[PDB]
Amino acid sequence: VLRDNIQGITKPAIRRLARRGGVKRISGLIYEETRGVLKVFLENVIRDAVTYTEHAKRKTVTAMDVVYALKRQGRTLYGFGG
Amino acid sequence: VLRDNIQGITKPAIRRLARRGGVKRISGLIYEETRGVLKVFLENVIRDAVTYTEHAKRKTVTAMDVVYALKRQGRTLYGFGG
Amino acid sequence: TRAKAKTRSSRAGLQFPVGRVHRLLRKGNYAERVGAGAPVYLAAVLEYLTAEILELAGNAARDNKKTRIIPRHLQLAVRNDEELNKLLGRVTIAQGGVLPNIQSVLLPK
Amino acid sequence: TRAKAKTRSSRAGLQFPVGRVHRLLRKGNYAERVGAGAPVYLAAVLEYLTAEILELAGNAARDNKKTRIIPRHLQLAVRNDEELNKLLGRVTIAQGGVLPNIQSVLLPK
Amino acid sequence: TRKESYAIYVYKVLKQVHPDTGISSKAMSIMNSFVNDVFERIAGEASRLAHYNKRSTITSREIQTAVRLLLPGELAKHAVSEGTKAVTKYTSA
Amino acid sequence: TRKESYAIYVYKVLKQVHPDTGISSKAMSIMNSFVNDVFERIAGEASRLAHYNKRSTITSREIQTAVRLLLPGELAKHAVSEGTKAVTKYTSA
Amino acid sequence: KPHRYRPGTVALREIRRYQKSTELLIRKLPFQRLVREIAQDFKTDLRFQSSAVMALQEASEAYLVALFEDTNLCAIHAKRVTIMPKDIQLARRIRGER
Amino acid sequence: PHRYRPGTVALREIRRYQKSTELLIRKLPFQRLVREIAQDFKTDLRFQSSAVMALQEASEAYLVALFEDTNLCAIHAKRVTIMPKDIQLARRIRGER
DNA sequence: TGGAGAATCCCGGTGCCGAGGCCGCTCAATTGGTCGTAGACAGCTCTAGCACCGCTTAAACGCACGTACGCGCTGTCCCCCGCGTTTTAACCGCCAAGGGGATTACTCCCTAGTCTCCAGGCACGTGTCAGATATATACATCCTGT
DNA sequence: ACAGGATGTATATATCTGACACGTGCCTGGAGACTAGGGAGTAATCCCCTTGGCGGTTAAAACGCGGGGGACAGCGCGTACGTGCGTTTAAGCGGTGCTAGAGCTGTCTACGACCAATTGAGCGGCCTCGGCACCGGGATTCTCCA
Repeated sequence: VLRDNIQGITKPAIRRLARRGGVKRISGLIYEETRGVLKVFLENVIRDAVTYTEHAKRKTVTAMDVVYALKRQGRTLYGFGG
Repeated sequence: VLRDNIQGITKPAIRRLARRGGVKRISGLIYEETRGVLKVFLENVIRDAVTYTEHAKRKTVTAMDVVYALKRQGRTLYGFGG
Repeated sequence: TRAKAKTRSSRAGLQFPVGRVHRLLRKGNYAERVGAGAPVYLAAVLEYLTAEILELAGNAARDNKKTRIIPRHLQLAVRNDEELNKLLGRVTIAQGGVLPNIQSVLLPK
Repeated sequence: TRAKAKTRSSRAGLQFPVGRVHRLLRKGNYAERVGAGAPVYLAAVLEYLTAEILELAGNAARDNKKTRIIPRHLQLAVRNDEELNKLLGRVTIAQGGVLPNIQSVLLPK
Repeated sequence: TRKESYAIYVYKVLKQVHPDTGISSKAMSIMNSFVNDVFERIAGEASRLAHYNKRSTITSREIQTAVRLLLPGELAKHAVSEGTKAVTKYTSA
Repeated sequence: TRKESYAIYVYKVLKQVHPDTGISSKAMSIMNSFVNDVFERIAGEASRLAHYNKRSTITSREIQTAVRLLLPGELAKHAVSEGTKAVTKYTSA
Repeated sequence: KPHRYRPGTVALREIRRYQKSTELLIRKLPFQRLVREIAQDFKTDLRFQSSAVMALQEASEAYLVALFEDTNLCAIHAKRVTIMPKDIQLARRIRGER
Repeated sequence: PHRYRPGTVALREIRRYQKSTELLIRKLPFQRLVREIAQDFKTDLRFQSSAVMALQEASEAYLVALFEDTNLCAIHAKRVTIMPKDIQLARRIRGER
């Protein structure tokens, strides 16, 4: 059983992401908001991925399931099969 | 030949639309922006409507053409056939 | 010496048609073959959704002291709910209107 | 005493296959019947688009002093154009990156 | 010329829910459009789902998975229960 | 097990445009995905367009109208010209 | 002296009044003339059914109302009460239409 | 000793990270987070090697776009620092709320 | 306006692993002929879209006045950035075991196709009642002076 | 902090009218009863790739401290937008007339589906070399303080 893994997204990584986004100064309350947003996004994608996997009577999640789940929500991805 | 009909969208109508939107105070430069936005939207819809009409070898634009053109852009409409 | 006739809806205990749904499925270019259990499932789902929306609209109409349903009542019923508002997120209803709300900053004091 | 064989692509003067496109159309559940002129049209359109994108990517790759094409060059070519950026408006390219730009307010003075 | 719609069944359901309540024509048109839209969505999703797994038949499992994929929250649960009950009742008779 | 792709034709077109320039595998995968996506879009639009008018055949007119509906600006014009020229050349021989 | 209201009361009264009803807020003949003039460019000698214009007007009004709501939110975010073109531009740019 | 004024290293980092095309998050914590989240929907699952990579790519692209929109919203109000109100407004206008 | 100093850029030599080209073969595209129906073309009918005229009145337009709001300037203080140390866990090789994802052959039950026939659903009248429109009344709210 | 006058709004009552709910006749599409063939379910085998453990090394994360610049509140001046009144202008409504184009039959032909025989293009496996990644040293540029 795994627990308390959301804290592995350290603040230097968030700072790097903000730098690539083009941000210069950051307040001290951004990190909790970022973690919550990321968790919501991941839950939304993974539910559909698992549903696709379960329809085919398998026990392993493949890349095509993720591609289909992403495509169904309007975010097409190029590079991983498909 | 028709010309200079964009001026028929008077400012009282824009004020009524803003009131239904929930606005309290309005600056004096909003009307030109509103007219431009409306013109762009109408052009975008009407082009596809006319294309749909022309594919079927007709000379009259029907409501179903407008419904299909609206649906193709992600704005579904209920109430006019369909 | 045939045994009369019985509609499949009566066997399934539904109100929506089953044969019409089966015909519509078979002539829509969806798949080569269609099974014998899909129309019942689809009809049941459609009937359930219709009943939900109609109940909410009727409640609104009675609340407004009327005995008929007009598009305003449907708009109110859809927008006041959560799941239905999620489902019909990008749909426009003609002659519907909007919900009344005003931002608190604009109020006098 | 047959007359040998000639591919339909050679007759149409194309590079993309025609028989494969015809087979793909006939087994995709699109319509009951398929005409004899659609595959040529579709193949021509696909080839034209591919040529456009490849030319732009090759120009970028030569500008960067390289002799091979990598996803960064494709990303640059797509995003710097207007029509192509309009077409691929909601597509993510792996290992692509972003265009360099900084808001003018943040610059020192 | 004959034209088909869902007016009769909608009226029957309405009489089931609220015994004494009417409806106008515009609301009927809106209801018809709603039913058609939902039908189209579910059918298309089921067709794509069947194509992914290299099958040539549409069965109850495709419909159930499409319903689970489309509807949010409790609506999916109640719809699944209703469909399963309807199919079970139909098979017995 | 046999698997199909568009690698050969993409390479031929690339050699036509830039005579001396290579390409890596990841870019090839991206190009394959792009071609498949465009194919699917055009085919679906043509199918719906044919269904609206109560026909049971897909011809060049459906493809042309779908191309006009999908692509923006000059891309549609050049694509229409190319397709018309290709069909005209094919019919003669 | 005659009777006058403070600046801002009639605006709120109108807000409530127009949020209570479900009618159209634009005159019909100017809109029809505008539609015909715009359609002139794509093809000449066209004819319209009576309900197509109504559908177009419904869609246009809904779009404008939603845009104005978003503009009001953007205006409030910057500690103001009056809406200005910058708010419309920002709302359209964030939404993805630009 | 030598010191830089506040703001120079930030611009240097902005240029540096806008020039490259790499991943900016450690892999093992992300994999552990993915497995922990997936635990709820079904038990005893297994993942291919490339599914995690696809998920990470999508997540990073999404976050970068959101941060860009947040920066625009922050600039609109005559400020340089980004604050949670900007994220909330950007998400609400976009339609995700 | 000048120096010091730290960060970036340019150039030459080594080596390795991924991209480009060749060979065998097998399965999918080409050639030749038959047949039945989907769609093209001609003709006719009746609906609905377009143009014109007169009248009553509701909405658009122009002007004057004054107040509340947008905008610039100044000052105080706290919170975020830049840099040096110490501690924690990611990353890279290597090995070992087994679960589960792909194949193949066999068989049987479920779905498509055809003919007969007979009720459910659609188009067409008819009447009555729910809702729209005046009219008087009473209650609620705003604003200036006290 | 209240008193009271003026204006806007919800309530109860009485008269029309046209849109909705119901009944009748007829026809076409859904149900009942068979046959024939192939799609999918099941059992057995093979081998790949996913999970788990161990040891060493250095890159990245965590912590503390000193300043400086940016977020935020308060004050003042000026102008542009809201409210109300009198005059001008087209929108809306009710008729009349005319004809273009949408919609529905009937006949016929040529085009696409289907089948059998034949062969060559594209896929998998294999070698081989050069394009790019890495390392080291020198040259150029930008920032910060007197």
